[PDB]
Amino acid sequence: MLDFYALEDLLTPEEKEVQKAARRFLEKEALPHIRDWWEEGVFPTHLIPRFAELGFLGPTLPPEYGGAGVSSAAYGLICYELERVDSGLRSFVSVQSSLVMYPIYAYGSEEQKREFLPKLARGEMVGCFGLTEPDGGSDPYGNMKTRARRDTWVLNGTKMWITNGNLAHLAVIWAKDEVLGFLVPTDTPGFQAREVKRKMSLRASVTSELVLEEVRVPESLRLPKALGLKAPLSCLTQARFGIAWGAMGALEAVYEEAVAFAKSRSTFGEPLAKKQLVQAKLAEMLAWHTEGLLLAWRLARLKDEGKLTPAQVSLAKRQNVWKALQAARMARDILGGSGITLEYHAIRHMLNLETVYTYEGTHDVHTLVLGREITGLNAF
Amino acid sequence: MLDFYALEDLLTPEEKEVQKAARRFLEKEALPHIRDWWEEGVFPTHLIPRFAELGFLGPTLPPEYGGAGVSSAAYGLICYELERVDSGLRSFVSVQSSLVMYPIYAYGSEEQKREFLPKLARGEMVGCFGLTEPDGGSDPYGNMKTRARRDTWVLNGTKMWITNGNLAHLAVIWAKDEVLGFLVPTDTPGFQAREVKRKMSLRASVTSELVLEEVRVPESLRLPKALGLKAPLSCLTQARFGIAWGAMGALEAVYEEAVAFAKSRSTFGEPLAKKQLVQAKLAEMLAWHTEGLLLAWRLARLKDEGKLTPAQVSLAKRQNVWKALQAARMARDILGGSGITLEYHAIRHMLNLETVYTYEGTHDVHTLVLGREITGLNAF
Amino acid sequence: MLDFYALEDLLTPEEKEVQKAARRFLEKEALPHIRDWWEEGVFPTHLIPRFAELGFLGPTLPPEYGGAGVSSAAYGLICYELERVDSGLRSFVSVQSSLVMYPIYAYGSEEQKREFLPKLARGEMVGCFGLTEPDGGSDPYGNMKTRARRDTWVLNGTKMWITNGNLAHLAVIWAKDEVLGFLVPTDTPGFQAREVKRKMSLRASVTSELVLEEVRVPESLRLPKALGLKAPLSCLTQARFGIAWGAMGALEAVYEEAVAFAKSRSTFGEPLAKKQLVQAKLAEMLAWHTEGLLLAWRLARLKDEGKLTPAQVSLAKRQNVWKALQAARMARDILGGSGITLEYHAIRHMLNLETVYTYEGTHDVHTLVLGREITGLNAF
Amino acid sequence: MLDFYALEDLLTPEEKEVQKAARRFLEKEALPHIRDWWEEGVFPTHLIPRFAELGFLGPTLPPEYGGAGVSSAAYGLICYELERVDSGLRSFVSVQSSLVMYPIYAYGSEEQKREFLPKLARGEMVGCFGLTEPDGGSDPYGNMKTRARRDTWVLNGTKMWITNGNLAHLAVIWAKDEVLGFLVPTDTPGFQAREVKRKMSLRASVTSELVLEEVRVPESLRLPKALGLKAPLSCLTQARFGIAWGAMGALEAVYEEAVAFAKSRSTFGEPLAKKQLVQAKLAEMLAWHTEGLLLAWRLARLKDEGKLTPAQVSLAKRQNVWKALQAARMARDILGGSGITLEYHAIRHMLNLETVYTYEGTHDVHTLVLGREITGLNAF
Ligand SMILES: Cc1cc2nc3c(=O)[nH]c(=O)nc-3n(C[C@H](O)[C@H](O)[C@H](O)COP(=O)(O)OP(=O)(O)OC[C@H]3O[C@@H](n4cnc5c(N)ncnc54)[C@H](O)[C@@H]3O)c2cc1C
Ligand SMILES: Cc1cc2nc3c(=O)[nH]c(=O)nc-3n(C[C@H](O)[C@H](O)[C@H](O)COP(=O)(O)OP(=O)(O)OC[C@H]3O[C@@H](n4cnc5c(N)ncnc54)[C@H](O)[C@@H]3O)c2cc1C
Ligand SMILES: Cc1cc2nc3c(=O)[nH]c(=O)nc-3n(C[C@H](O)[C@H](O)[C@H](O)COP(=O)(O)OP(=O)(O)OC[C@H]3O[C@@H](n4cnc5c(N)ncnc54)[C@H](O)[C@@H]3O)c2cc1C
Ligand SMILES: Cc1cc2nc3c(=O)[nH]c(=O)nc-3n(C[C@H](O)[C@H](O)[C@H](O)COP(=O)(O)OP(=O)(O)OC[C@H]3O[C@@H](n4cnc5c(N)ncnc54)[C@H](O)[C@@H]3O)c2cc1C
Repeated sequence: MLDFYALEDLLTPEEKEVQKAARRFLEKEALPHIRDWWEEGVFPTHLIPRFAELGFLGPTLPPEYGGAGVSSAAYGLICYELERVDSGLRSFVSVQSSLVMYPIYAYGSEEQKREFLPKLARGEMVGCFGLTEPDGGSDPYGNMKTRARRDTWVLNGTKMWITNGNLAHLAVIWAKDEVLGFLVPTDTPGFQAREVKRKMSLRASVTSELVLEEVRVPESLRLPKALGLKAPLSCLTQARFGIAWGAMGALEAVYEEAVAFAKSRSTFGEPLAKKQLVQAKLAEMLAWHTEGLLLAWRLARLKDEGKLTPAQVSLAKRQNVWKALQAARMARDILGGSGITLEYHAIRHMLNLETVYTYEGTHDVHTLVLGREITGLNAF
Repeated sequence: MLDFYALEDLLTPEEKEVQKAARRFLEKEALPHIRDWWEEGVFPTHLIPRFAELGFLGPTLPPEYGGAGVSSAAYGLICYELERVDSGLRSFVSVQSSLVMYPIYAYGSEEQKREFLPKLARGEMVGCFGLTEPDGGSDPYGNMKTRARRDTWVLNGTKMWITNGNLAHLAVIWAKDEVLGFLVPTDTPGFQAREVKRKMSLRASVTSELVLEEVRVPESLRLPKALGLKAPLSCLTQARFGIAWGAMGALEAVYEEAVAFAKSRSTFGEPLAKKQLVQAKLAEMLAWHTEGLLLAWRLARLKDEGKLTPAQVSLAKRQNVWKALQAARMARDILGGSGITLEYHAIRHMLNLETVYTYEGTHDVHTLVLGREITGLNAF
Repeated sequence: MLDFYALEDLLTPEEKEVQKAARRFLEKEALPHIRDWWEEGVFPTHLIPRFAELGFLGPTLPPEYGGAGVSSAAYGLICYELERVDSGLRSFVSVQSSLVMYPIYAYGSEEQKREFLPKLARGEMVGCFGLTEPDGGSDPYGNMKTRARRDTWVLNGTKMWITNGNLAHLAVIWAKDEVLGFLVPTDTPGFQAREVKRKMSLRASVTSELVLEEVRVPESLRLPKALGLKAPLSCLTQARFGIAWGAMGALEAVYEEAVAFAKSRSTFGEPLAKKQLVQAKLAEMLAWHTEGLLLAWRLARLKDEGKLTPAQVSLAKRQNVWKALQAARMARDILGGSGITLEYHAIRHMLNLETVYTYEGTHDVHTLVLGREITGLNAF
Repeated sequence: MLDFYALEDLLTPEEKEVQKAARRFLEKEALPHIRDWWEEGVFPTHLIPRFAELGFLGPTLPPEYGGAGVSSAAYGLICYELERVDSGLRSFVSVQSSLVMYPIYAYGSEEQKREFLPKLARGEMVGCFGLTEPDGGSDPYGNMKTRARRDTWVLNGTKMWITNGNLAHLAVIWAKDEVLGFLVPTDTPGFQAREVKRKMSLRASVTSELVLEEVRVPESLRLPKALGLKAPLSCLTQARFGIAWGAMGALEAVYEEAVAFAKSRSTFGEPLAKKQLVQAKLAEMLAWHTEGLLLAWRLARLKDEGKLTPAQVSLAKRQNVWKALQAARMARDILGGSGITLEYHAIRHMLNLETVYTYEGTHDVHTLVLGREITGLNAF
């Protein structure tokens, strides 16, 4: 992996093998098809069982529930390699691991845990997280118009932009009565999932609109410990962690491609790579990558030692994704005409990162998170 | 049109009505479809006769040759309205007008002028401009390996990323023997035009690769006055002029849509338009637009009074396109998830502007143009 | 003057002569000493009678009043040349002309007007404008704790950072009872003016604090028409107009000194001026200079025709000062070690611009002004 | 320690203590006077023996030579606290430790090491590093016009901007015959050092001009192992290490002061600290500080394990100093009028950092360092 300040020297042998392993895998199995799957706008479902065979699904979870029980650094490292190929592939794992497996493990009943975690871990049953609604996801609580009225519940509302919306059997829905979380099977009557069309970003992924019309759900399917905005938020903190890592991976990809191109093309007689203005762009790309890996690494250790805070996560997601988005654009610029075609990746990552830059908290909401943490004043 | 500094007060009545009519035509005949066409990646050929009828083709040229004989400001103004819909539509007019109609008029023989200009002006025969080659369009003299050997000339070479490549009957090809310019019919044996596929930018336009294999061209088809790099460059200067204008139009498009969206959406209880962080973005968008129109307007007057220099044009193209590209990205950011779909224009303009940001001299070449201007030293 | 888009072509002969004369005067009489004056932190009072002679004091006001009765462009042009030497010299003229002369003229009694305007205009009785208070000048209405209770009015309050505080005989104090405008002689008992020391910025200018303790002022000394926040505010709009002009005077000053240094000094064998990264800083200081003059010029014409709006003024002050400050910083960067010494102006302007970047509305308040104007929503 | 990511957790008890101690003593002996010393532009020589007593002089050097033999992290930590007060105080320690102590230790004879290192360590004899010359410090090999002829050697040439130049007994002079290094006593006939006046940056520090006119130096005073450009460069790498740390310190200082001010001042009825635009600036400052500590930390560990490269150091110096300069400006902006006076530190740090941003390799030379390292091509 790209590593200027040798942070690998700080990884365990276990962490570095999952990295080596994730790369050989994705390099054999996904990378040769990424262009075509993005172009056609389709998510490669024959890869879910493979991710699963490699332990990409809920990696840090306990083997008891079918988890790989590896470190957070390792989870971050698989996200890194996944995103290095395409953010859509990384999105699937994030959702399944931190937005589905995670809440069940953290807030589910022992019944829910034994029942779902193993099938989710083995890519045998796919899930999706429904928090964002049409009035706007930056206000998670304020725009949550999905209701839940109670030994069975009846759900009514809508969710927008839900990843795995049409692939999932299980949908973690968040509604109000007070915020609660339900494990809603997608085939229970009154539940409809419709895919979003005309997507110019994160095409290698399924995004749906969820419509719950008088959907019936037993109390045995409501997350017992799931209480308040804090429950789904903790789920975003988890997801955001992997993303701060993946962002660095897509950055390696556009960077690597940019210097190769810069080095093979020439201009007023030197090589593109010899010009000061192109060198400055690459220098910036390298500097950002190095800064990003350290944030991600540091956050991985704090996470396992139980001292990681959401604001800390907000910082790394905000910074890393912003850098990756900027780097993707700079790379497309460097590629010139050749960069407007899916022949190079730079623009695929550039578009994909526009989404990553938006979901799991926009650049601005994270700014506010940090802002409030710094001043103690709420400016949202 | 968007006009914060009331520059319309500075336009003649004639110029102001080419603006009103252009928007009426495009608005009922092109904007309703631009989505679909960009989406399926097709250029609406049936609109070429409509542009011809409106006098969009080579607007400043003398009525003698079938031109509308209107002002540069008027040309800039039609480019403005064209780009505001889609850069691809503006590209066609730029090519036909400044990269084709212009070369023939400034460097053609009286025979070539009487023969082609009227057909081109009436959108009866479409042309293209072949300057850029596979090794790098930023050094157009240095990477020009297309050769021409002499009462007939045999041309051999390749051109990459040529607009109207597959629509053109006439191809203005630049080769060396010393730079010369030929009016090469596209059906003369040995001439092949293949379209570029997998385009994520400027999809509502045809881009081709030209391959000239032992193409014979009579001396009667070589541009007599066309001598040196200066000939094709003067064409770019003309083209760059209209682009500085169109850039401002696509800016009005994304800006207008952004404030509308900002005003209609809400979170933490006030409109998105009331937040300090989105008002700053809209404010930047407005500032840039005002700055851009003034540059464009100033250049239009200098142009008609014969005092416009290439360096001045480079400044306007560089500044305006950069600003429009930055504004398109800011708008997509403002639209959130809704901006990643072609349901909003923001991202279509965002992608298109990536191309405009590249062709007709990249951001960096213009910087060097200005740099050389300022210091007298060549740093390319 | 520096004029890459030949805007001097848009100037009348009179407006062009006031500019030539202004530069000749300042070059011979102020530039040679600005370094020592800014150093010892003193404002050259002997220059006040000279400004008067040249007609710098209240230039647009009617000759009946001792005014030069020239255009707004001309006022903008003298500001330009003044700032090109030092912001402190321009500040004196803005205060005297737009913050003192103006309100008396716009809202004064006929007695106040015939009395005060000619003396102020021959540089015979120098004024100041006391609006800002210790709690925050961005909320001029909110933070206005100075009281006025009534045929005489007793005033109590404090004013911070008042230019000409210790030079003024007349002090335009703004207070509440609804905002009223006064015109307090500085010698009327209970009125104290203390200079601010340890100033790093705008050292060639006197800044004071005004303490009004039970100050008695006849109603004959109150601005009859000065009603509401709108009155002291319109005075800021006038001043901000010449500031937008002056900013592009100091930018000509830093840009010019830097291209000269860049062409004169040199590294790995070429000159500084020839490296891509120095060329780029200069291109940017040229691009902004051009954008700024057009904004300033356009505003000057709208002003004389009664079409100028405050939001319009907010835009050019905001853009031009930010550009001139970034340009000053970029220039100090270009000068290297040599730029940290007053031997080069770059840093003196860099420090001064910091103040103009703050007074007469900070960068952010102007952003909010534009924001409210665009959305119709107040976000201050 | 401002420490958002709890990096103090990565520090040994010893390192932690050198930090606590450093802050306690500079807090009592330096902070209360810094404002004044900077003002009158004087370096507090009386603090030199104090620094020595705390072990600030050549902290990582072996106790055998009078060194504290502590870690690089610890050296970085003292630099941090020193700069947090003022860059000029940190500069003295950098010069003495990495630009004077270091070269003697790394390239000196056993006689030079035993003779000088203990007196330097005890602040009993102050040194200065003379590399930069009047034609340009960025090309130190190319602009090194100082010559040394041959056992005495006679030196003649001139050096610019040399910190401690007037405070020193020994001057390390780099000259050509190839690059050689000499330990020139400052009282040897033919050597003169006059100060640089009119400094508006790093005023709490002595900067001199060194003039060597036919200066005689024995071969016993030439650094034996000192060969080539590399020798003096290794010295800068060392110095740049501590600076990447110090930068973080001044950042904490302006940041801390900014939020305090933002919290205590209010506007349209909120505190400044509750505005989205001011929160964003602080958020950025906090993000930069967190990124900067990690870079500094990692570099410290790599350094002690003998794995640190110059390019890695270039990255950290360029990034951290640039961020600290940016943050200082963003703080002055936040302070408003109150920020232009030495009452607030913000502007003193802003001015000091302009120097740090320039010496020990400018922002641009570091960019080129990284550039060359990434592409393998030299663009200087
Ligand atoms: C491809 C894709 C996949 C997604 N998958 C999921 C998923 O699986 N699960 C899920 O729950 N959600 C998902 N989302 C939703 C995503 O999290 C939202 O798009 C995100 O919350 C942005 O919110 P919004 O689109 O409703 O826009 P808004 O929240 O309306 O935001 C629009 C613009 O306003 C700005 N803004 C909003 N509030 C403020 C404020 N208070 N102050 C200043 N600025 C503000 C934002 O920064 C943004 O710039 C997905 C989105 C996309 C595009
Ligand atoms: C949609 C589209 C349509 C087009 N249509 C036409 C057309 O109709 N006719 C035509 O002739 N051409 C056309 N082009 C070509 C276009 O002008 C080129 O893409 C442009 O010149 C960029 O050159 P390049 O792609 O060869 O990349 P390069 O020239 O290799 O540039 C690549 C990267 O290097 C940078 N660079 C290059 N030289 C230097 C230097 N000396 N110093 C510092 N940086 C440097 C550039 O800034 C750019 O960032 C079109 C391109 C596109 C994408
Ligand atoms: C050299 C000098 C000369 C001056 N001369 C005069 C004079 O002659 N007459 C006169 O009346 N005044 C004068 N001033 C005052 C000047 O106009 C004020 O400094 C200015 O209003 C800034 O306000 P403040 O210093 O009170 O800081 P504040 O108003 O407290 O502002 C501090 C920081 O907060 C930000 N802020 C404030 N409100 C908001 C908000 N609602 N939303 C987001 N951000 C906000 C500001 O942008 C600024 O960044 C002078 C100042 C200086 C430095
Ligand atoms: C307060 C202070 C203390 C100092 N103390 C010392 C000391 O103790 N010892 C010592 O040896 N030196 C010292 N210096 C010198 C310092 O290292 C130089 O100022 C620095 O090398 C900048 O070089 P210069 O001033 O000669 O400007 P130049 O090298 O001429 O640089 C000027 C501008 O050109 C740019 N530039 C230069 N070369 C290139 C290139 N090839 N490509 C693109 N851009 C380029 C630079 O980036 C800079 O922006 C000190 C300087 C200051 C201001």
